[PDB]
Amino acid sequence: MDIILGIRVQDSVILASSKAVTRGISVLKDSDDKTRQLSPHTLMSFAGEAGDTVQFAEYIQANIQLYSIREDYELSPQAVSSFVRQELAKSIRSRRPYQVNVLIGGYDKKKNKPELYQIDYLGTKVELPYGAHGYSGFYTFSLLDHHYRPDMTTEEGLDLLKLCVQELEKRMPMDFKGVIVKIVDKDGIRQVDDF
Amino acid sequence: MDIILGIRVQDSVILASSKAVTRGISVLKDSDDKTRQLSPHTLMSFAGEAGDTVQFAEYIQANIQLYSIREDYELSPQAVSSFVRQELAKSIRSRRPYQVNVLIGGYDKKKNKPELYQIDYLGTKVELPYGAHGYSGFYTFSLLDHHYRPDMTTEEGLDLLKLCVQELEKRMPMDFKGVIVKIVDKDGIRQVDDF
Amino acid sequence: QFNPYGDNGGTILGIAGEDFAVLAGDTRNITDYSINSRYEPKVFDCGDNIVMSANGFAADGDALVKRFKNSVKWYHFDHNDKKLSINSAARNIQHLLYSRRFFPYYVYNIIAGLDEDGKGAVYSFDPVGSYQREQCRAGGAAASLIMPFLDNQVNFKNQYEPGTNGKVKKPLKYLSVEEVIKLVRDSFTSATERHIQVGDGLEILIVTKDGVRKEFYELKRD
Amino acid sequence: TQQPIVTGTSVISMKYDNGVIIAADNLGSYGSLLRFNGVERLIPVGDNTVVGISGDISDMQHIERLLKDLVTENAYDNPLADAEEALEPSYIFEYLATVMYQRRSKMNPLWNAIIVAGVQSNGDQFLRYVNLLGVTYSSPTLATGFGAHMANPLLRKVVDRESDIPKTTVQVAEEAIVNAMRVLYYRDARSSRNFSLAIIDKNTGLTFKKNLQVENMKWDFAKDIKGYGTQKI
Amino acid sequence: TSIMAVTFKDGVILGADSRTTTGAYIANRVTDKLTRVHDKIWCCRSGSAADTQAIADIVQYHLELYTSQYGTPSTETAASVFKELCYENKDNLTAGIIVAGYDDKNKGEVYTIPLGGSVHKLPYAIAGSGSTFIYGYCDKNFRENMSKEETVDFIKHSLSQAIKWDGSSGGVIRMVVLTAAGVERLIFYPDEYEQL
Amino acid sequence: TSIMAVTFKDGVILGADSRTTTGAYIANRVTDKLTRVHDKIWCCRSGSAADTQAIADIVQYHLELYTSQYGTPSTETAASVFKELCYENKDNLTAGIIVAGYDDKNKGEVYTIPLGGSVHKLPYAIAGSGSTFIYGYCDKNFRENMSKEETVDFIKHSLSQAIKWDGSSGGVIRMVVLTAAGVERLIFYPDEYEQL
Amino acid sequence: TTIVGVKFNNGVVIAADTRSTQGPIVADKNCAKLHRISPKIWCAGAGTAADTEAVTQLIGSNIELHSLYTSREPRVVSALQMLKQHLFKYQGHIGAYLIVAGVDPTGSHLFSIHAHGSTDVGYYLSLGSGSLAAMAVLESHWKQDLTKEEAIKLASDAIQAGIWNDLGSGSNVDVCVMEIGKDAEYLRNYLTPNVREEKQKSYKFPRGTTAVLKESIVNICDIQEE
Amino acid sequence: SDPSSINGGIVVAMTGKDCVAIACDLRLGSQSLGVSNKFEKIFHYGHVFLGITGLATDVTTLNEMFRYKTNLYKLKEERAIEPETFTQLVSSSLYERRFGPYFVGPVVAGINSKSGKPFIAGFDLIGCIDEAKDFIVSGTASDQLFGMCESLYEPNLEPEDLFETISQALLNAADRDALSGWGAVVYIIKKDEVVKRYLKMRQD
Amino acid sequence: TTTLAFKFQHGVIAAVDSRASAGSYISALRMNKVIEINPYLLGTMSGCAADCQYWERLLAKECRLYYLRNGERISVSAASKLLSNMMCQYRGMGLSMGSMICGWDKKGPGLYYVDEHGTRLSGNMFSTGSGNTYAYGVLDSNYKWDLSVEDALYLGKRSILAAAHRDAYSGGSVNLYHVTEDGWIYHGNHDVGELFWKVKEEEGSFNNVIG
Ligand SMILES: *[C@@]([C])([C][O])[C@](*)(=O)[C]([C]C1=[C][C]=[C][C]=[C]1)[N]C(=O)[C]([C]C1=[C][N]C2=C1[C]=[C][C]=[C]2)[N]C(=O)[C]([C])[N]C(=O)C1=C([C])C2=C([C]1)[C]=[C][C]=[C]2
Ligand SMILES: [Mg+2]
Ligand SMILES: [Mg+2]
Ligand SMILES: [Mg+2]
Ligand SMILES: [Mg+2]
Ligand SMILES: [Mg+2]
Ligand SMILES: [Mg+2]
Repeated sequence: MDIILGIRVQDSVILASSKAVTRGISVLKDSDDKTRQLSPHTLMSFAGEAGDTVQFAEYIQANIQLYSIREDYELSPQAVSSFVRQELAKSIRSRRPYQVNVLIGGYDKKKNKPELYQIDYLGTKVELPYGAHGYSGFYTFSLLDHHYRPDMTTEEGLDLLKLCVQELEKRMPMDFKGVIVKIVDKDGIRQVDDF
Repeated sequence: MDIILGIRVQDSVILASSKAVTRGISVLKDSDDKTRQLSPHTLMSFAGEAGDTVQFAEYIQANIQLYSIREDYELSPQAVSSFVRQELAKSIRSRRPYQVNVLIGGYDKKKNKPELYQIDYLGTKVELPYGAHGYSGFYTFSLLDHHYRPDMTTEEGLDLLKLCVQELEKRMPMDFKGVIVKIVDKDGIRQVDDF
Repeated sequence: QFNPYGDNGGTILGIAGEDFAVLAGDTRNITDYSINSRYEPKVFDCGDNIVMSANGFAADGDALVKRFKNSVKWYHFDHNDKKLSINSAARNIQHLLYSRRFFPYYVYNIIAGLDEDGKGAVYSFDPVGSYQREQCRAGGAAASLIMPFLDNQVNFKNQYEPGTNGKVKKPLKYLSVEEVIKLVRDSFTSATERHIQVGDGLEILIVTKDGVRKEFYELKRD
Repeated sequence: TQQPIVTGTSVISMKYDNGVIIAADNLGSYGSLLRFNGVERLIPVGDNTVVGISGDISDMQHIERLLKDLVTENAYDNPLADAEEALEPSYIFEYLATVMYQRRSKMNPLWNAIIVAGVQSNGDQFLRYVNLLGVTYSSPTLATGFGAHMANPLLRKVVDRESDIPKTTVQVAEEAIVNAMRVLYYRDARSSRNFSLAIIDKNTGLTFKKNLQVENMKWDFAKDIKGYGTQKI
Repeated sequence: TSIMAVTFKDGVILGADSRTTTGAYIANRVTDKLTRVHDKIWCCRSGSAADTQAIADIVQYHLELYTSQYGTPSTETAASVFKELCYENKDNLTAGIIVAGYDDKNKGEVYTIPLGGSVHKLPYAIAGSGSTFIYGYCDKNFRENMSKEETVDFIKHSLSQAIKWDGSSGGVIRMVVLTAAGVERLIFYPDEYEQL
Repeated sequence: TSIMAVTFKDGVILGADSRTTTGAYIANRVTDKLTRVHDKIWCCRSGSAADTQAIADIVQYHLELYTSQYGTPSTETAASVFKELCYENKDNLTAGIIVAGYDDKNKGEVYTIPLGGSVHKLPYAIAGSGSTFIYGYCDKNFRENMSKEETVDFIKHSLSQAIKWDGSSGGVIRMVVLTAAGVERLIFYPDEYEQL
Repeated sequence: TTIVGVKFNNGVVIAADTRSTQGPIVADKNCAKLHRISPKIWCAGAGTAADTEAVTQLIGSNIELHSLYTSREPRVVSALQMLKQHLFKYQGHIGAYLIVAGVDPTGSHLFSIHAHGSTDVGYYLSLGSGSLAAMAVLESHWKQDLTKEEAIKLASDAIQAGIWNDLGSGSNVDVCVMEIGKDAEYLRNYLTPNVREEKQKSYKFPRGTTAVLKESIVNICDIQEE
Repeated sequence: SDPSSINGGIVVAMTGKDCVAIACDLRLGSQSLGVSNKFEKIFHYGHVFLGITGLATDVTTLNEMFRYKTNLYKLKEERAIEPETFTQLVSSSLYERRFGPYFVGPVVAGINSKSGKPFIAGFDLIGCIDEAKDFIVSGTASDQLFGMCESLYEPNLEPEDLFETISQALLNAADRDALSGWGAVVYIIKKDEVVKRYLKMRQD
Repeated sequence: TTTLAFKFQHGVIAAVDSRASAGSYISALRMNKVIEINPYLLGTMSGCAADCQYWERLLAKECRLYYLRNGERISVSAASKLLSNMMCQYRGMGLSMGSMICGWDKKGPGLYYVDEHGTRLSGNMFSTGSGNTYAYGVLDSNYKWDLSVEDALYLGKRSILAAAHRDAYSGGSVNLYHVTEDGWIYHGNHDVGELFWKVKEEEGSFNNVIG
């Protein structure tokens, strides 16, 4: 798929992901949710080759849910991100690699800190205050470099995110049909229904 | 460029053309007018390879304007369309062909009839009640096949055209930044400033 | 299939002083892993107090120099023995290079001399004609080895004044000809060590108001 | 653009105190086939220059004719054609170098590597190389093809730099050239035993030796070599 | 490469040049291309040196093991082992081998095994890049039941011409004589064979 | 194709096979490859039949025009015209020609002009796909100043072997004798030369 | 790279240059190309440097275990046979071109080995980009019944030819002499004809020249008591 | 496309008098795009330091692998691994992937705890060791680093002098490479103290 | 490269970087990517350096000849068209040249984008080069027609800085130009290294970067 954005503010992580799905020359869907809840306080968005994205995300989701049940304990966002990276690094040297890029937004309940991890299909992991995949960063990182502070509120984070989407909608040739925005904080994961 | 539409109603021809211009991954302009007035009652819209489109259109414009001055007489839309076709048919077997597709909308003052001609870069001419180039027809022709009547008013023609653009905006992956609409009738050529 | 291009190795270096300029180059000529000559001059006195070197594909380099020398000759004929200024020579060379935009002279060209105010001048070119005046430039095989060293030792880049801790830069004091020649010899000695196409000999041409002077220094022959 | 068909291999040369020496074998190869065994690849121009050519033989024969025509043309309206205004090695070389670079610039090269050896009017030694790309260089020793890889190392042990030239006699230089030709016969699969050698001296003039053979070859040690590792018989 | 094997009255003689090339460079000018797989069964190798050495080593191993179990193998049996290797691995091999041996029962025999892995029993065989130039000479000058001295002269003259025209061939001429008397190695230097 | 030209005491003889192939199909089994460009200057053609026919026709035209102006041309002159065509159009030609002629002054001469357009004057020459197989035989059996009957036997035996090994060669053996006496055509059929 | 092997009266000598390159760049100016398979069996490699090391250490390891198993000193033909069969199996993908030389109870031996698995025998050999320059010297000066001192001279002269005339070769000359009935003597940097001349200037900077943002102590010690 | 130049980065190591230094830039990119300015390329296993350049996924993967192997080494041997030994371990581990290699340019740096001898080493992606006395370089500006190190370096430098030399070699090499920069770190290593300094450099 | 240019109330701002590349190697730290065609005409450069210098200096020759023949300065519209016509002659021959023609004429301030395809576009704002996307981000969110000369100069400066930071093939320094009806005014060379730290502190931006 096309565009996935992420931003870590004071007390939460916000993920924005496009709604479009295209086969051939036709947009089949304009309300697609490119994300899976890995655990109550960990959300993963994804983008890449058709089919591989969902299969990979659901496979990761199943593994983390299995861990949660086995230990009766939620893995830290850092631990989940490392698990995901290893699976992608394992995948890149396989017969047919999974062509999937992900952002992992999580709230660490132990440290009381939001955390955003960017991982590409090669298994390249980086912790960031804000991140993107593909061409999304080319348009948005200049705005984020300018406006971002680490003490921003969730509301200020959403306003800066709106500015990023507006810039994408102006300068990108592709119509990605808006974004679904989700917030990850101490209370869990919720969707912003009006954006 | 991307999308150019045309429809011939009772007493006029309406041409709709996208406003977007893209280089690389950036939309450089969202207000581009992909058309040239060939004569007071003849309008030509165009779409194709970068640069070639405008060069070809202006070259045609100059030739028709030269004819108008020489004879003190406006060529019929049919005559202009045949001239344009020959230039494209001449071009396709050149060392470097001009990769340009055009619609020619004109009002014949002699016959008191609107006329729409569709010509592709090979020099393939057809007179039509409604037409398009590239992928535009794949989305719009089903609507036009259904709703089109030959006795339609200009206002009904615009409403049917709005429906075509709405369908394009829904099902096309590319953002073409809306359209500039122009009407060609007995009184000449005018632009619909609100669309 | 016939390949009209080749690589004869070598490296060249131009530095502009306050009232002088130097153009240096090694004297080694090579193809692949063989040595053609240990002494094959690469930097030339072209007349009018201008020195030039076209480094890369020697056949194209010799042709360009030969053409420019000819251009200087005809400039005297056509304009009453007027002296060709360094800026005028640079512009002339741009047009010689761009004449072959679709079959390029495969060379990195550098010229050196004095400007019309008597100050040291170095001009640098790309294979198709883009040029600009510069203070310091290394060209050729070991250009990427030498240029950073010159940024550091000629333009005092990343160098600050002790005690201030990055608040105040090192001031840009000019260099003498003796100090410049040291940087040139050290640049080529370092390049000879780490680059296989560089060695054998070093020839330096120094340009002052008094004229063009030569200095030769041996390099490692391995 | 073409490909070479019938080819000549290495041409080797060196400077000595009073002149230059140049040598080349008499073979014309047709790929791996040693087709022609009487081919002269050293071509004298006057009594002061010898042009040694390797590469395509048909292009060599063409160049041979250009030089023959150059001599004819220089004599036209020239009373000093056998004296002050005779052809110099430097004139002959620059002409060829001009032709070679022009032909490569038309993407229709003369598929050759040429060494022009001679002695100038002032007694100075001339030795310069030019090839199908128009690339030119000069050195105390010069060699084409395989000679560049095997002969130059041997000849550079005699004349390693410019200052060794006056210390090198004609007997030493000829001996070094002849040894180098033997080494090439041992190790170059497109070489022949038969070769030609030319000496251009500022005192004794041009000496052109034909039908020379590689001699004093070492083969006896082959009898002892058995198998490719473990075989004893 | 220029290799040949010739039967005669008292047995068989293998002959070969000694040149190994890497393009136009002569990597080895004193190569021994006459290789022993058994006491009186030898082979001449042509093609990839890696492949032919690997094969002849495996064959030598098989015939050593054969001998331990079943006694002295025939020349036909040796050729069959070569064939089985060259045929079954034809996609990954470039080997042209001539097999030659002496029995007291069958006397001197010659088998040739070209690229595909086919086997051909012959009175004499030639192979290698230089063989092309002597097909006419060898066909005109070969006779059955020649003497040892006649056969040596035949091989010497033949390989002399192959060396003369083929650039990939040269050096010394090596020969191996296989008779009831034993195994005789011969060598002939350029100054001898060039003047023929 | 198998072609050759041989000088001898009284002049020169050209020889050739008669096979023309299109792949493995024999398009013509009685081809005449010995072509006349002047009364006593003939050539043997190898390579593209279209190219060699076009060339020999142009050469014949040049020598006819030469003769009208300057008298009988030399064999060297004829070879120079062939060369000039083969060399200057080497990118668009595939022609291997042997030129042979008789003068009273120069007697029998043979020139060969391979692919590149080089010229080589020789006592005898061989060319064509079948020549490879007789380099050794021809080198061993050629002598200078042979008789007519000796030279005919030499060519017959040589081409017999070339035909025997080369599939692209075959049919009849054609020969043209060039002497002061005139021009004699010869032909030798399979039943004659196969049993040699 | 330039490598040579030369046989003499009572043994064999090998030698090599000391330049290693990555393209036209010199990575190491004093590389050690003379490797040990066993105490009296030394090899030297050209081509892919990692392959020449790996294959040398592997066969050397197996040779040592073989020597222990058989209670005998290792033979050069064993190293040769093990190498070529290993290389042949990988069909030239292991880019190891070696000259192998040594002494054993059978005598003195000198072999060359190519990446595809072919081996050669000789009294004098050369490998690498400078092999032609070295072989020209060997073909000019080699003779039968060389002495130890003549062979070392011939070997190092052959390496020098490569050093001076081949751009892929340079710096110093390493030698190893393997004589019968003696310990092998490894002569590292036997010749040193390419010492860098003194620089015209010292580029030692004033302390404080480089701008710094943060300093911190790095804890390399383990977790402490109390 | 070239895996060794997608992410960019450089590492350099130098020996001094009873000390070693190792330094790296902090950039991580996707070709032209700069992604992170905090991607440190130097890791340590006890007192042995390892810098890795090349493909970032393999850099991360190898660090985790050598952490794994050195932790087991220490449990079994009951001592920390030494630089000479670790160097062989790196070489072994890389060559076991001879026909499917990690696209990396590792650099080892450290002081032998017993002999006190400074040690550095470099490798190619396939395991060939370069045990140099003076300096080792790796990365997209390796050519630039060779030129700087060869001219600026002199033997037996003191820790605080060696710091200036290695910092200037890195900084000026990085400023002539598009794919290197965005910050830098230098480790100064002595037998029983290690200092880490973040350099101030241009952020373009 | 990164270049930008935009029209506003008090004329047109033009800002460019100064880097040049040859693969990953930074071949030049300080290249002038603006050509002073005449006192009221500027030209930005992006793409092949040789093509940019040759053709824009050839444009200046042709624009100068226009003045001599007509006794009047050429318009920005006409100048941009001459350049686009040059590009159309070498159509498909492999030229690489992206340029903005900035100036002030009788119609007021003028800005045209021209590329190697012969494209010619009129507009209020443009940005070309490998880092144009980063520059557009800052421009689009901060641009107004009602900008003061001081604020407009800063915007173009800050927009190049954004690109220089993120784009690996953009940086070195910033060259500023302001075009008025009395002609263009050069507003200096600004090193990005120094400018970055200055902007970081004063603006509070680039919080993620440590300094
Ligand atoms: C960005 C830096 C890179 O995209 C920008 O586009 C610059 C524009 C520029 C304009 C005018 C003057 C200088 C730069 N472009 C380049 O630097 C181009 C980019 C490029 C490289 N190859 C290529 C490009 C563009 C289109 C097709 C192909 N780089 C160059 O032109 C390279 C070839 N030039 C140099 O590296 C050198 C220059 C310039 C120069 C050199 C080397 C030496 C001496 C003087 C000048
Ligand atoms: Mg990533
Ligand atoms: Mg050197
Ligand atoms: Mg085997
Ligand atoms: Mg031979
Ligand atoms: Mg940088
Ligand atoms: Mg940058």
